[PDB]
Amino acid sequence: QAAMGSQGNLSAEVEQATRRQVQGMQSSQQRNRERVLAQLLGMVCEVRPQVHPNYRV
Amino acid sequence: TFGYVHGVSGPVVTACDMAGAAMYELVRVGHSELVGEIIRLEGDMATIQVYEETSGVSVGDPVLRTGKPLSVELGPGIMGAIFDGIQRPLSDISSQTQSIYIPRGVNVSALSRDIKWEFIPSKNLRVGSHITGGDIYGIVNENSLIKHKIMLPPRNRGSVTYIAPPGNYDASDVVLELEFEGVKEKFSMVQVWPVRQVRPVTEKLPANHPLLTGQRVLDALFPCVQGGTTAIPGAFGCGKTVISQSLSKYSNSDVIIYVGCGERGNEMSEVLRDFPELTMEVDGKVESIMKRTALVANTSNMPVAAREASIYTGITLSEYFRDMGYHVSMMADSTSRWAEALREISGRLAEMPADSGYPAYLGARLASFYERAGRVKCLGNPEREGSVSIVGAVSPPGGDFSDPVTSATLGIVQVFWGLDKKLAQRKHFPSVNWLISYSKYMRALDEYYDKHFTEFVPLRTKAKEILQEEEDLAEIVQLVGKASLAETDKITLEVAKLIKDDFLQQNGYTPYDRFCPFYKTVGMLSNMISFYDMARRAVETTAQSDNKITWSIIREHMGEILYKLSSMKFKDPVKDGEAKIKADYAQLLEDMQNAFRSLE
Amino acid sequence: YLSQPRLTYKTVSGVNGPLVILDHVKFPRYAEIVHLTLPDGTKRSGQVLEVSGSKAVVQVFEGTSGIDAKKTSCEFTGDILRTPVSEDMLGRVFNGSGKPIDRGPVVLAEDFLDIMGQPINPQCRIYPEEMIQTGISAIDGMNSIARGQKIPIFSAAGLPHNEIAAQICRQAGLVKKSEENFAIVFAAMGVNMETARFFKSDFEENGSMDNVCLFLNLANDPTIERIITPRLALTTAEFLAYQCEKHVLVILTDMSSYAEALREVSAAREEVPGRRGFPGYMYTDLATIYERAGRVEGRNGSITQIPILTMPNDDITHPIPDLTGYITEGQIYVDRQLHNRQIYPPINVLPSLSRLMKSAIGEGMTRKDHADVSNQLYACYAIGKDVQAMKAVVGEEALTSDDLLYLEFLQKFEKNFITQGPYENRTVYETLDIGWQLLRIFPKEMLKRIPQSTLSEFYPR
Repeated sequence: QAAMGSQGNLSAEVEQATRRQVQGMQSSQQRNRERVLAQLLGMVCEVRPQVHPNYRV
Repeated sequence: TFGYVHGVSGPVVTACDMAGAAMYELVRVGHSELVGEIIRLEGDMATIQVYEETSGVSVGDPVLRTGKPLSVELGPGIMGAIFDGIQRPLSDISSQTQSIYIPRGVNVSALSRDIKWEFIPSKNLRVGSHITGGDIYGIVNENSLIKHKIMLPPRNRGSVTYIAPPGNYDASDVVLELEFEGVKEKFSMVQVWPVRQVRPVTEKLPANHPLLTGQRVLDALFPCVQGGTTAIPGAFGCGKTVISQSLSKYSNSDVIIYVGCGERGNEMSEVLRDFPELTMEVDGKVESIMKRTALVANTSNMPVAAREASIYTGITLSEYFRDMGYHVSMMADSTSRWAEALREISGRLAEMPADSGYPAYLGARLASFYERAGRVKCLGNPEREGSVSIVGAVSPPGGDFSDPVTSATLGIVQVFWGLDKKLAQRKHFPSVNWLISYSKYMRALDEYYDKHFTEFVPLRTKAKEILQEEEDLAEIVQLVGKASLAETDKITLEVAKLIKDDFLQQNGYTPYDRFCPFYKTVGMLSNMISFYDMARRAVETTAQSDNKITWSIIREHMGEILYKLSSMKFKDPVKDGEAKIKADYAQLLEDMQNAFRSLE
Repeated sequence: YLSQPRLTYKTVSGVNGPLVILDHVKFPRYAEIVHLTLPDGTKRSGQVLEVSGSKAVVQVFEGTSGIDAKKTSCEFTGDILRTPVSEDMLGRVFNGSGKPIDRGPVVLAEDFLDIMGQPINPQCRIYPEEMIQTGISAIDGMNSIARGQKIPIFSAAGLPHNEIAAQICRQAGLVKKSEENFAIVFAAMGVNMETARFFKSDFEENGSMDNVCLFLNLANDPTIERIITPRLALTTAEFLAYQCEKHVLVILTDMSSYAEALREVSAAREEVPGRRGFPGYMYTDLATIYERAGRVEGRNGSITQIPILTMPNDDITHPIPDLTGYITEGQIYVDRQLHNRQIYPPINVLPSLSRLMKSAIGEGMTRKDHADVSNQLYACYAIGKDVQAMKAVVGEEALTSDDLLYLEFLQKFEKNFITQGPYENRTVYETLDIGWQLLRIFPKEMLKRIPQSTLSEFYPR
């Protein structure tokens, strides 16, 4: 019985910790996700035509 | 001038549009310009064995052609460096990349073109005098141990027009120039030489000098000549590579060349870590043995076909130093890996296997590879005298000795040594079988051994007789329980046990016996044979007349003496001068005599 | 960076066994990876093996089944197989192909590395000489395993090799005495799931699941992905060693299944056979699996391998044990006879051998009398076995005092030295003392493998 009580206590503690880290990760995301998706759009905009390197006629 | 890829299958690449082709002509393939060699041609098509793993070549890739076959570079700076199968100096790559990986097919020069070296002229050659190919004209000092010598390459002669004066010059700096018909042609200190072509010689010569062997065994029992051929087949576990290390470490030769065929980089790790530590002197100052050794590393992770090349480059290097007028002992490790690689290139090229899956021409190839050896007379006015010996290592497929490769190596070689699994299981280092092993050079060395030592034959004959008698009586005593045995049998088997556990057993890693000289070995064997003979005559006479000397009572009398005869190997010759050693041997001999007189 | 739109061809000109041929393929890329869309929609995968002209043979990882020459499609990547690596993968579980098993996500892959890897520069190698603390007397003292080495264990069916693996991964340490820990890596090779469950449970018993990179593969799964799994695990080990400065205890299991799968692939490809019908390049393949280990300059990390294997029919000359012995330095060879004698840990001490005594032991590391003690013990055990064989027929009456002494020494050796138990970690010093106590039965005279100085120094106690 004491073991299950302590297990509940520790589960609550680690749940609080995990929520704290979740807050940290979402803060890290919102820091620069806009610049990141801007970089993604800059990348996908390119086309760069190129024939196959060693094709010969 | 160029070709395009058509297909690939691991280490082989079929190509197209390559009508201008010749087998054994170097080539380059892909955007990584991996080096290769033509092996098959038909129509405009061809095939190339590639010396680098081929994940990264697709169809249609360029195929550049050159006009020269596989070749290597000879000159100063080679000594003390490490090379791979196709002659890349590992130090230069590690410096250039500053990384711990091999990039696929790097184009580095074999010999650095940025280090200057002092040069000495011939002192007897003047502008206008005539010279023939094979004549030394310059001396460069690679290090204090070896004075590199350069000679005019073959197929060259005529009267010189200019020689570089004494001074410091690099490889690019032209040094020599000759004309023979009216055409001037320059010559540098580096020599381009095809690998598959034998270097010409003047004439062949027999063996006269013994090749030094560190172990007491394989020197007083199964010796090898300085210039002969040896084989060391042995199953796994024994790790005969350590025997190869012992051979390279200590030897009366001048230059030692080790090559690797599909072993682990750890073997390299021991040898490279240890050789700088080891040091020895000959005529004065002491120098590390790394200055007198060259390495050709090739681990199994390397490409398959590269191994054949590696062996061929090894024999080429040893041949060049043979022309130098020296003695060079090489030991090649795991030739079975070469045989497997040849099997694999053939099987991928889809020929018809002859025996055990291996090709139909392994025997001739191995015979030709071993044939490049012997003691010969060089071709030059300074009239050098060169010599080369080979120590090939065989890896039985599972310890079975009926494999075709083992039979071929036995049929070609002159000296054969045996390794037994149970002896290595005994921790009986080294595991010489002394039953199937034989040599064919004792007769040639008899002249030397008589001229210089004047007593080895009775010792050898009696030792062989004792070993044969013990081998005969082993299973006999097993199957009769040592019950009805004469005293002669007991003395024979126990002295044989003494010879086995003292004279044959030799831990080459304990400091006091890392190396043993010939004089100490013959002293040991003299002491043992004298003990055996005196015991034999004593027991014979006493049994004949009365009061038979059984083994138990003589053993009680001489337990102390046989204990000293067992512990006498504890000498440490580096800490013990030869004079003191022979004095102690005479002292033990007279002790044994005194005890035998005390009995009778 | 590859800005090239992908391709897909439907020209399937045939199927034979686990192989598929694609005609009209444009500019094949050798050693490629392709994906296959079955008509019902199931996904499949493979790698291109051979290319010639406008044809491309391709082997399928999960096996040929249901493929239709007119309906299926195949699309081309243009790059060799590259696997996702990640340091956060520790504490996770995946199948052979790498997909999650525990309802975990697609791993966020710190880099993409070559599955085939790359060799290591020779000159960029440093020899390892640090002795590992295993806690087994038969290893520490006799066949001591050092860092940067790859000793396997030769075991047969029914032997307790799994418990030996458990002990060696649990009681790992350092003989030379900050904190230490070993990043376990393990991949199954089609073994029955009961052993997998036992290993999982023991790994929670260790209490460090956060350092357990685990992979799985069961017998019922397709056979041919077993060719891929160990290479992926080794790539992970490379990433965790030479990029994160960590020590990794890589361990495998059941290489016989790997050999069998490679054999089946080779038979499908009708290459030139060898001994017992095995492939010729099985040796080079095993070399690419094993020689990826050690430690290099500029890095404090290291790679240790324990690739335990099955040993059919208990035959030492069977090709797989032979070739594994050649490619490696050491061996253990757990014994069936000892396990039938009801003794644990049942490791035969004689056939075992370790080649790292040359630098792992000696003065300044453990002692100035380790090597001669071990040599004397080996010699005494071997001669004890020989006199036991002699006694098996001759009878005790005709023997001598030396024979009885050797038999008693053998009895003491087996009852005390080998008997170690399941959870009793023992130090090097205790094993040396135990060996000296065992050796004390013989008087000093007959000890022919000890120098005079050490014998005078240590024996009289």
